[PDB]
Amino acid sequence: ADAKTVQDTVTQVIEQNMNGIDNLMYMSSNSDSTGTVQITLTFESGTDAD
Amino acid sequence: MPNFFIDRPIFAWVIAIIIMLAGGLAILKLPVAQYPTIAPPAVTISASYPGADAKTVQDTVTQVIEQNMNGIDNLMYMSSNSDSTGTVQITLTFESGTDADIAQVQVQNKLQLAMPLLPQEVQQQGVSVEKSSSSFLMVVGVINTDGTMTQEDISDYVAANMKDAISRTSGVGDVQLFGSQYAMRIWMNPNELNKFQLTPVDVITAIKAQNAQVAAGQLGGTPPVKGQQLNASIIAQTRLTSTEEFGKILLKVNQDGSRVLLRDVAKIELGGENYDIIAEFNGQPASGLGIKLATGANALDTAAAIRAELAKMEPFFPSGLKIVYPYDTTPFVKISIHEVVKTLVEAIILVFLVMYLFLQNFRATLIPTIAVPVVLLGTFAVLAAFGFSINTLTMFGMVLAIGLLVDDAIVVVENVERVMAEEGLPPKEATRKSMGQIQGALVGIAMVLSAVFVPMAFFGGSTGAIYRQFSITIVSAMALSVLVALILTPALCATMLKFGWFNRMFEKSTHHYTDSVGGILRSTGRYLVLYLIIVVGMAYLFVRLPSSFLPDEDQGVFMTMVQLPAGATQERTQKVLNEVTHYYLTKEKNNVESVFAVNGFGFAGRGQNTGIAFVSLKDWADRPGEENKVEAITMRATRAFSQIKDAMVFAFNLPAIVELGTATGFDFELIDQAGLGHEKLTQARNQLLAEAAKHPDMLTSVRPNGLEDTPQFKIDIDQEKAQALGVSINDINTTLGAAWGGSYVNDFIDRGRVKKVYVMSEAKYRMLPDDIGDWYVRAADGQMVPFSAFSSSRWEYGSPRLERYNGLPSMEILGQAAPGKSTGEAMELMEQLASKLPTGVGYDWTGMSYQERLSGNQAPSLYAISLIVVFLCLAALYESWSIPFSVMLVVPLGVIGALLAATFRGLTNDVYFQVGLLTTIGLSAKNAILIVEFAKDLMDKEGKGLIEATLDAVRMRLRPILMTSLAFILGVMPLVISTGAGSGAQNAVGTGVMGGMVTATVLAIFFVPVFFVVVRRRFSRK
Ligand SMILES: CN(C)c1ccc(O)c2c1C[C@H]1C[C@H]3[C@H](N(C)C)C(O)=C(C(N)=O)C(=O)[C@@]3(O)C(O)=C1C2=O
Repeated sequence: ADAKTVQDTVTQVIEQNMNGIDNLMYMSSNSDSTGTVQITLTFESGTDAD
Repeated sequence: MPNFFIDRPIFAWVIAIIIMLAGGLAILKLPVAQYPTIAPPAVTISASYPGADAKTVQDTVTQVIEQNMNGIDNLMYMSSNSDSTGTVQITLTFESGTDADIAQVQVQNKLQLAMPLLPQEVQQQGVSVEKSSSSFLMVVGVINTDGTMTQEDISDYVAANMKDAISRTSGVGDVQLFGSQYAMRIWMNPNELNKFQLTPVDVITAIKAQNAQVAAGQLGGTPPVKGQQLNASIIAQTRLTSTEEFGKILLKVNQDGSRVLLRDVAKIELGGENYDIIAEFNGQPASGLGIKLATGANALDTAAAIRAELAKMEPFFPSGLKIVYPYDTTPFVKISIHEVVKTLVEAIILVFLVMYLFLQNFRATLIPTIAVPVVLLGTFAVLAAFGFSINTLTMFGMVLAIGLLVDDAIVVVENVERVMAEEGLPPKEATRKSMGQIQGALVGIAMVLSAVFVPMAFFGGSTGAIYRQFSITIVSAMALSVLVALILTPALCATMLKFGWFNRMFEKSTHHYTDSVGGILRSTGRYLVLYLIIVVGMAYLFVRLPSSFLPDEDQGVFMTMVQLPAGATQERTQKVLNEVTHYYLTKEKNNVESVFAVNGFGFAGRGQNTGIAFVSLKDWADRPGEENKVEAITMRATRAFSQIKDAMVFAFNLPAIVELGTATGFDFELIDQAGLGHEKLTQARNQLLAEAAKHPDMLTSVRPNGLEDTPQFKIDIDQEKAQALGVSINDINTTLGAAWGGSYVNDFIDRGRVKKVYVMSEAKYRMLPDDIGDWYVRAADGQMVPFSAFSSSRWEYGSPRLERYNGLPSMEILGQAAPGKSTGEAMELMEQLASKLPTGVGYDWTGMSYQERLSGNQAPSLYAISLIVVFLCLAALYESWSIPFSVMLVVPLGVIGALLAATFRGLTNDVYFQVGLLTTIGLSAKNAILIVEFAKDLMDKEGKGLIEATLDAVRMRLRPILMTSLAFILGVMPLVISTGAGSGAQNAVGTGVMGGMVTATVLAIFFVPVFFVVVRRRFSRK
């Protein structure tokens, strides 16, 4: 699949659900053209990575 | 310290600044929230199996996943629900400090390995693990005010655009949709399609083929051949995106060239996902959004932030869809913390008035008006220092402690207007002497108050946290108070220090009194005997008084709870819901604001035959008469609703702490323990029940908290007869299923969003048993066959909701204490009634009634240590295994009168009372300690009289007592003891302190000097 067929199908669904996780600072994602997602959540300096 | 601090005065102005400035900085960091956390953590796993039923769902899913909940740390108990709506919910509760975040991982993780053993239809719906916490910050409604949009329509908009919009806003915790999100509804016709010799299977496997999504390579990319020049991505099949495209699905093509589209076999609207729960608000279609806390967010700040984002998207909003607000805690937390804070600003005016009209100044009164708002502000810092939060519990924490910390100021300052008047020295020099008779005695009233307080914060599980809530706050205020009374207060009043309707007038009243003490000091036992009558007072007053948890409160909303009988229907339940909704508007339009009524979700279960009506009221401002408040409206309504034929309809006020324990109730689980079946246990249940009723003396209201067996219609495929024709158990089942129950085929993309595609018989062909006929299945040779050909159906009784406790099948039983009896003894009878139930059956305690069992009585065991640690503490203040014993005897003096919230009102021994009670014992001993001290100072240092010192002691003390004590008994009763506006807890705290304060003073003044003399004389005599 390809961007508008993954960004729609996977990246949203996951992103919809990244609501309210302590010390969230900012999230960023990219779909692909080969079907490949990378959601990244960056947390506040200090926050426990585990 | 202080002596060598009233020399250094501007340093103790710094320390004042930090404390304050630090306390100010915390105010702007502190989480705000109605309550803090108090319920043990709990993880809920829930699943769907469309068209299921309690037994099926239970044996196919619930059992399975239960057999897997092992190797998870800190698990308290595990309960589960399997009900005929095709739904399971397993709820695992944890011990107390269990990290909520780790508890979910473990559960969720241990589930992930049971998944393989679940049925493909369920793995598909997905199973959810998530932290349960029925503490909602609010619930926006989204109605349509044109009638253009339906339930399902409105829900869809709400999902598409605003949902995430909210979910991302300034710390919201979780948003839940009160609706679907459109689903490609394919609504089959058995007849339209028995014609073309087709089943739902043929229909299903088409939807798969036509609505799939294929893959194929690129062009170059993967190793290409030399000097390629183009690289691009092939784009094969991809999902249908319209009701239109779905209509066109090659279902059949026969000799004729016949073209049988899905269109020609069913309706194809774009409806809701599940169709069995009907949300309307003031009579018209509605959808919702229930937002949650957010772990360290600001309840007021995100309350604002929601309304902002809702406004930042109020244009766009089609046709005419209002956003509405049937539930917001915020209002409550506001005009309840806007009070409290008033109590602080006010009980300040008081400790300037009952100070100036007594000392007479503008510079003596300006000192504790600089001291209080510091210890206070500074106390915030200490809260924030242990995570704590601005919240109802912690708020009244301080209010309920203001008297203890005003008395630390007043005491210091006026104990100089003593010293500088006899041998009258200057400021910088008399404060140096006064801060010497009291000095070490505050450092003892500190330790003393550290016990009789800290010993909370140590109580049981659930309700033990509420206690800590007050505990830390008070001990934090209290100790931070002494801390300024040694550092700022003296330094302060040894600087800035040196009406007529008094003075000479108090000057004589001291004398009339001081003499009364004398003489009541010669027999030395006319009053000692009087005391034993007071100690009996309280000791019998104790037992008499009913006990409670937290008194309910007008919160501005309440619930009507409607329940139709056994077989009743959705529509049939709607009719009822309406009357309810009708009654509330037309017949209560002077209190009722709205009726958000949900038709489908009930209490003891779900199903067409149950509902709830959330009703939200007008302002407190606009609901003035006590008969316009809640315990009024509900009382009327509950009666009013006795004109309904079959349809039990209650209305009750929700308890203060929503996500927490309840009535003096016990929670009883009747387990099974052997092969014993559903029925055997149903019988077993029926004994303990019927028995429990024979004893209304030990009181009761015992009751199954579950559902009774219903009839159900069993079809039954004849296996052989099936083989005989060309008919496959699979083709059979699917059809009967998907038609009657609905089946979820796959997904498609609707306006840039993945959404489900369901497939089931139009309602017309799936209602009555006589409707089975309609359905045909294509057999081996290819001839449509009728259901009667391979099956036969009898009616029979089953359970729409089978329940289990800790893996073994349970039936939970609710029940009430007794009008005279203790929650504890109602239990104790129950266990006995249980022990005689037919071999196999067992019981267990859960809920509050477990949080009770495993948290003994404690209070007597804990204060037994406080007490010991007071006598131990108090001896060392003086120097005697005797003298301290005089100070203690004050305990009961505050109790009586405090406990006389039986005679001046009808209330209950509750958490607020209990802490109010402690605040009072606090000033009581404080008095006693300063007295027994003043009597020991000028008796060991001045060698004065075995009785003469005790007369010169209660002389010097009588003035502080009166000042601070009037200060309290006024400002501890502004709207406190007399409210109705988010009140309840207000009257609760205050009343206990008022009457307790009255008796703790108008009585210790005579008794503590008696106490100091009655002791001493017993020791050194033998
Ligand atoms: C009881 N709850 C507060 C409400 C209130 C009003 C509502 O309008 C609704 C709910 C529950 C939710 C649950 C959701 C759930 N989820 C969003 C898929 C869900 O799994 C179901 C289900 N029972 O399978 C729904 O019926 C559901 O679609 C639904 O119809 C609801 C909705 O109609």
